[PDB]
Amino acid sequence: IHWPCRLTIGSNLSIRIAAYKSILQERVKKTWTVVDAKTLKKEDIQKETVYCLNDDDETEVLKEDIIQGFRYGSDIVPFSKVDEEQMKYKSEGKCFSVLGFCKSSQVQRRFFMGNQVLKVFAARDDEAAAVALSSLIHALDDLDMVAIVRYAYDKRANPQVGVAFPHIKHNYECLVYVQLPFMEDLRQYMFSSLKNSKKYAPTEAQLNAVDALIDSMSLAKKDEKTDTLEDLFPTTKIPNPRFQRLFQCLLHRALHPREPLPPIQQHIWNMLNPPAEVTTKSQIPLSKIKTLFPLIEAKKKDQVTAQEIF
Amino acid sequence: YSGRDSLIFLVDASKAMFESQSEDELTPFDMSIQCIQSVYISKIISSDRDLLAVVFYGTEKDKNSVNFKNIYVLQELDNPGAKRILELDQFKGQQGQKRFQDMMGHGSDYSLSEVLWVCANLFSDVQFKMSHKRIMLFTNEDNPHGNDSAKASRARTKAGDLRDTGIFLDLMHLKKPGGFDISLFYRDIISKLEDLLRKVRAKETRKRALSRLKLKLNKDIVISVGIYNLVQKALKPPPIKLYRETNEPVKTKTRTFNTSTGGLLLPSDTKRSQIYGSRQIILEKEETEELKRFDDPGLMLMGFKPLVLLKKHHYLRPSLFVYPEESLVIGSSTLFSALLIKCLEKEVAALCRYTPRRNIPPYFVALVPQEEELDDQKIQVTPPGFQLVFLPFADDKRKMPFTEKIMATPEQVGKMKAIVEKLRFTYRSDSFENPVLQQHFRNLEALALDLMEPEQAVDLTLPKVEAMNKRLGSLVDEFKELVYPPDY
Amino acid sequence: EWLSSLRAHVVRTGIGRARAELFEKQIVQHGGQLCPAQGPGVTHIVVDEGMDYERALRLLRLPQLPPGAQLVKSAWLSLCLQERRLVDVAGFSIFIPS
Amino acid sequence: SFVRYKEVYAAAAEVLGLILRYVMERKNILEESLCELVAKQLKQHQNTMEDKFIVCLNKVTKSFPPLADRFMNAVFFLLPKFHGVLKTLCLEVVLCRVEGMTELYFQLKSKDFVQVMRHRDD
Amino acid sequence: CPGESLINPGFKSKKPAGGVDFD
Amino acid sequence: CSLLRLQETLSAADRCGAALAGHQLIRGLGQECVLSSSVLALQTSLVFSRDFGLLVFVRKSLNSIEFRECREEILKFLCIFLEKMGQKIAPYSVEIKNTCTSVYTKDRAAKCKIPALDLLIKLLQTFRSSRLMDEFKIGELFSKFYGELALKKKIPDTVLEKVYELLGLLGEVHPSEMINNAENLFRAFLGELKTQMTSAVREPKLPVLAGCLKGLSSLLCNFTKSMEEDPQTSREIFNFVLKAIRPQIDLKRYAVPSAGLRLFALHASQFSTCLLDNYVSLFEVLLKWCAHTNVELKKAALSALESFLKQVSNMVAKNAEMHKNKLQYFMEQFYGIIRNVDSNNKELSIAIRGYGLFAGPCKVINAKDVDFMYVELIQRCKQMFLTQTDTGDDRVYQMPSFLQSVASVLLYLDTVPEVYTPVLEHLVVMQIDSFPQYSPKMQLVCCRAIVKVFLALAAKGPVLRNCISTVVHQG
DNA sequence: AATAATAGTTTTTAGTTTATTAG
DNA sequence: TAATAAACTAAAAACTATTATTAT
Repeated sequence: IHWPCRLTIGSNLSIRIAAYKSILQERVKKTWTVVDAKTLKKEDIQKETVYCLNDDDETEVLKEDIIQGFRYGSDIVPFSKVDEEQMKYKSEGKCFSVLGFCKSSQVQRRFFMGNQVLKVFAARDDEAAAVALSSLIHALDDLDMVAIVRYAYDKRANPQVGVAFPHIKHNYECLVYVQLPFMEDLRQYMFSSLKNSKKYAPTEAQLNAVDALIDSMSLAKKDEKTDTLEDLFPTTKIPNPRFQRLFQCLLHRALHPREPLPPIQQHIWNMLNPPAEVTTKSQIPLSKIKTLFPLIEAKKKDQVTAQEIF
Repeated sequence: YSGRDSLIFLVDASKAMFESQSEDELTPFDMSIQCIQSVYISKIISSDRDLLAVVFYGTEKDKNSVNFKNIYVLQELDNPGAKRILELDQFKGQQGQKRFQDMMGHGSDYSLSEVLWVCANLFSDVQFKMSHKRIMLFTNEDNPHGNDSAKASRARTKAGDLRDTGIFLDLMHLKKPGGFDISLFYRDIISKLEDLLRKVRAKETRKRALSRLKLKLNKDIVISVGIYNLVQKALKPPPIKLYRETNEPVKTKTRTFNTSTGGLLLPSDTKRSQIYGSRQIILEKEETEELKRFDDPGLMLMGFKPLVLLKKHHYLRPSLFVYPEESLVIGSSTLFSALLIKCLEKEVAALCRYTPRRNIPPYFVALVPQEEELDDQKIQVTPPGFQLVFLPFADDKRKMPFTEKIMATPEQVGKMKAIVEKLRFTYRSDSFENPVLQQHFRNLEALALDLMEPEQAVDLTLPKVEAMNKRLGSLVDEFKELVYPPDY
Repeated sequence: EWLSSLRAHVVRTGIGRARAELFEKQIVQHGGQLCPAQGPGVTHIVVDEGMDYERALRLLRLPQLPPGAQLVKSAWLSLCLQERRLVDVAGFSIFIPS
Repeated sequence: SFVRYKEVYAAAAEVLGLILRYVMERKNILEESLCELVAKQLKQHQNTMEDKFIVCLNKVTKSFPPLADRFMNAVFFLLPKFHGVLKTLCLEVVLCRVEGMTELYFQLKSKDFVQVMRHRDD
Repeated sequence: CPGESLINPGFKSKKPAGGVDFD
Repeated sequence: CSLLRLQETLSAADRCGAALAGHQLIRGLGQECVLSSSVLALQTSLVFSRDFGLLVFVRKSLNSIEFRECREEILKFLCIFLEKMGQKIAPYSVEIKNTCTSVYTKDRAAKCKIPALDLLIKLLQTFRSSRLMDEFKIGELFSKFYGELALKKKIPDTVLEKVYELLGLLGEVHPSEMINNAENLFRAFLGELKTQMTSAVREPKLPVLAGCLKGLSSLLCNFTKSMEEDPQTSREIFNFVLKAIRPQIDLKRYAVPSAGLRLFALHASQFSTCLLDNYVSLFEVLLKWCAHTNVELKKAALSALESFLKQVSNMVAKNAEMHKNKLQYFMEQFYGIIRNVDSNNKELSIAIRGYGLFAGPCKVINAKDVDFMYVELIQRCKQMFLTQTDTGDDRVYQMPSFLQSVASVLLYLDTVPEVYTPVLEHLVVMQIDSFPQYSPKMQLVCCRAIVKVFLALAAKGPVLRNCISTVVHQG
């Protein structure tokens, strides 16, 4: 979708732009709706509640005789969102306020929040914007820069920070975007040192056999002398198996519901297996590892009780 | 293991803190009061489960249960509530100080053995495991003089006893900060007061450790790791329910109603469907739940994939920190010490099928060895372990038109290189809190004591670059070699 | 179209909002005479199912229900509604211990 | 130091108790280094190995009262933390080393011993 | 060990905010 | 009384009991209920409870961890009063109904704990307590129980689905109010039996719901669905899929299959035309369930096979020309385990039970055949007991089996060798000697056996009176 | 009348409404 | 403006509390 705006640096720089939500997980398109079981319509679908009062004597109380209190230490402070709307945080929205520029060596994938990518490009009637954009992405690539941009989508939206970088190539100079965290978006547990664990150090024979596994491992192979790494199982071309499973199962009900819906089908699993040569060549390293490393297990698993009488 | 933290604060009463420190500035009493507002706010915004009691000594009156002389308590071991903050805050300044002194005591001598006595007896009453315990002090005495050397010696013995017990002593200069004028002989019995004052806000911590995950690398070998959620948003305090004036929550009889009977939908009477074309395709919540069964909760390892082949263009959910462990299968961390030692073939990512919950489909994930960046000050930066990035599916894409339309002139790259080189940021991660969440906090403390609003500020997300431009030089405008302005 | 014989009164509270309004709508559609449960002229005082005669006294703020009426579940009435007939009131009376 | 099963520390507790008859030797005395060695090996945790340490002090201090010279403060600190037989173990450890201190009643009044001793336990 | 938060030992004493820096 | 003064001191500080009065309240009540574990003080206890009825509310009738612990502890000790030690509950009965219905207003009747549990086993006692008085009590509670299950997330961790056991009742007056609910009730019960019966690789938890629905059905299935409905086949096949190829968890002798089998014993009639269904597999699964080491499973298997055997005798008598495979399977499986030495002290007894009840069909097959099997039974019984010097024989627990079998065969036999007429008397006047060593439950079983052998022998003229006169004299 | 399964509040999580940018 | 931040209801599991149920 096209989303226009104007990025700002200071109080003097303003460039009309256009943003596009690009990397977005597709979810259920027909969210399942509820009907009656003996008529199969919304003739019996309604609601009955007014959120009766929690008391020693539960009194049927109106939805307007009641306060949205708030957990405050060891109590529930009375409050209504009418109070928020008059002294809540007031976000501006539709803004790309660039706060600063840091070293590209300072930002890490560990410091990425969000789920998606936003492509942003200059708006039309602005060719100077386009030439300046290409030149500035050249400059940023030269100088190893990453921008801090406090961004707010609209009056509805809060400050949503993030950074977008140009995928400089012969193909599109798109802006791969990632949301950035705050300190409330991070925690830091304690993790003891492990390479120093005398009780749990890997023996050199086990290490060499693990290297044998890794060599027998091959998913992103390298056979092209043109410096091309070839992967034989990409993830960007396999959509949610929810969709395929739902379609395959639905087929029966759409045609004849009485008998059970089709299983997930061996072909679906065939799209989820790597080259068997890799597993075969790893088996000898796999066997030597499973002989060189001792394991113990405890079982707390579940069993199906819808069970065939034969 | 969770534990707790018991904190108790003692103030003498000898007018050495009721005094204004011979200055218009805050009294030692007043600065301690502001310190205790800071502590109470910090405890409330953080885990408020810790109990805090109020006890004063060196006083004319006695209300400690033991009733030893010159000991006057006010608060029991309780989580700091709003009423606690109000009742301690009603006694500050000159008028609050004098009313407190006439209701508590204007000042008397100290009996160290008695106070250590009562503190041991009181701390006996804890009914829970105690992860930490500390006593902070703020007093002006350099060394015990008024008490006889007998009391000093027996207090030293009890101080050694309590130090061996686990409790420790903390103190700050009062007569003059810096140099050394306090604890010349407390050096034996054993700024920073600003840190005890209001410095850190919106705090929270977690002492948990996520469950043991079972590596299903193959059918033969399944190993034990400890997953760890290391990044997630801090949330909005819940709108727990209440009433206009009786101030009392509501229950719910929320259930969907049916036109047939005065009753509600029966679990049978409610029945799932969906409009596909000319069909109300008919199912149940049970069938939809049964549909989503693929395989067991865990990671069903497809296999390693050389991380030398990797991309940054794709982005998904924030990563998850997996860690080596030996919980229920032996030899786990023995082989876990491996794969972190080589960056030529052991940095290789692991393309893996990962089901996090029972009855969940497999989700594609990749492994990154996060070497314990154990900070030089020992602060194990990027702790030893694994950074796990969840991998995309074929629906993480909405197509984009090509934008490779221009590769501009070197004059523009030179001028904007000059522009951007004058700004670089050390990338302080903690440099911007949540202004929205902190503003909600401020609304809460406005409704707390009497304020329309106590603090009216942003968490510095506002653009200071209106002054950076002149700091960088207004040349950004004269480095517009652009004939037509984009914003018109 | 048979609630006309019932000079009924469906309670707004307790009796679910949608359930209640549907019950008055069915009463007026069936020609049922709606009249308050505070005085005479009532053929049936219909109130909430789980609440007893003492709760009738307390909710109605009365020591006794006005005369001439009978107390019964709305579940029976809904059954009659669905079936488009009328069934006896026995086996569905709201419980009156006083 | 084995701490997973009752015997592997209760037995050592009772044997140290019986050996403390006189001083490391049920007859004579020339050395006490093992005494402070035991002191630190008990003081290792006293909080994770605590109930095991509670039964350890139980079965050691009965015959040598001076063993409990260094644990009154702890056992008072643990009295409210006790709810069952741990109370009895504390009672007997304060039984053995009833002397060596002149004031032991005010400690009880500060424990508010009145509610402690209204109980029905014979 | 030093560098741990005074309120919660075992978690780090985090320095407060400093904003964005211009080099 | 003394307890009245103890509570008055307790209730003096039972006004707010924030923490300290709260600690003394909880500790005092816990110690009192622990120590009071033990006649002629019953009047004191009842007057205390009459003055304790208000005390149920001197502790605040609202959720607070202290007054909560109060209510759980006092109710847990109330579980000790489970037998009908109170003869006139009526007064306190309705009183404690009000008190508990007040306590259900608390979270899961006490801060998500066993207050509902303890109360409902008390309700089981009330059902056992003056069922005749239990005619208006069930006349005023069903609506609330249906109301909870008519709300979302009524599955607290405390195992509540024994409320299922509460829903039905045969000791009630059976008013039409829940009789007209029974259909939707059973629909919901079968729905949840399907949810548990559903794969349960994700939802196997609460197997207690199945057993409590069995207790429900035992407590209320007087309504006939033998073949008036098809869903009788449905419930039969759900039970069959649960049992036949079972999950491998029920290896620890759980009482849920015991409850199911005793339910089948008391409610086999509703399963008709499915008793004949799955003719053999039911037999080997019955052998499996009875062969297990639990006493509950064994006794439930005995009762279940009793009901199964009486009903299959009925159907095979109705169709002698049919079930030829069934009857030959019966005789072969009993002949194999009589000719085999006894390996469980039961297979001989089970087989002779099968012989005993398989006389009428054998009579219409051949009268000399029932005479032959009867004389074989008498021969075997004298061989093991009468020819035995009565010194090391412990088959006296099978005296109910011998008597029930001989009673059935005499009911289905008219021609008898009179040489056994003296034999039998030396049975009775000797088997009376071993009555006390029998356990009281199977002492009552022996009483049933002796009365029905009487009714078996009470089928003649002179021989009748001779038998009674001689046996009563000698005994 | 000895251990050995589980239990059971607390804490995120995520497919549902909910208002406000939407053929 | 007929989707979309942002919320928002439901919702397993996690980290503990325990707890019994075969251990004399």
